[PDB]
Amino acid sequence: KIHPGVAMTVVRTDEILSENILFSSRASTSMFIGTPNVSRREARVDAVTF
Amino acid sequence: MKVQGSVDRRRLQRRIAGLLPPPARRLNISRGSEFTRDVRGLVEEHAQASSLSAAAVWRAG
Repeated sequence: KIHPGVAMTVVRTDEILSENILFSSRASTSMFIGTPNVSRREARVDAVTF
Repeated sequence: MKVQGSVDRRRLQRRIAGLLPPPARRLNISRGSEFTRDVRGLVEEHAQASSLSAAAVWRAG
């Protein structure tokens, strides 16, 4: 535990889980909705995925 | 005054009508419907192993 010629600065990142409050004013965005679909893909020897 | 000059258009229309339709995909969904016999068509898989009756073979295809 001799002190070497140099000293060191240490950096470390710490993280915190939090609960947030969000506010969003009235009629602030307009949305355009299109119709949904149904599609077939990847039929295997036992099953079919949609 | 209608000179026969090639294969009749009207007959080939009938024969290409059967080859045209491809397999169905991409059906759109309506909760106002919430289900359709059309969705069944897209979903059904329509398999083999008939019952050996004279018509049950034809019904199954």
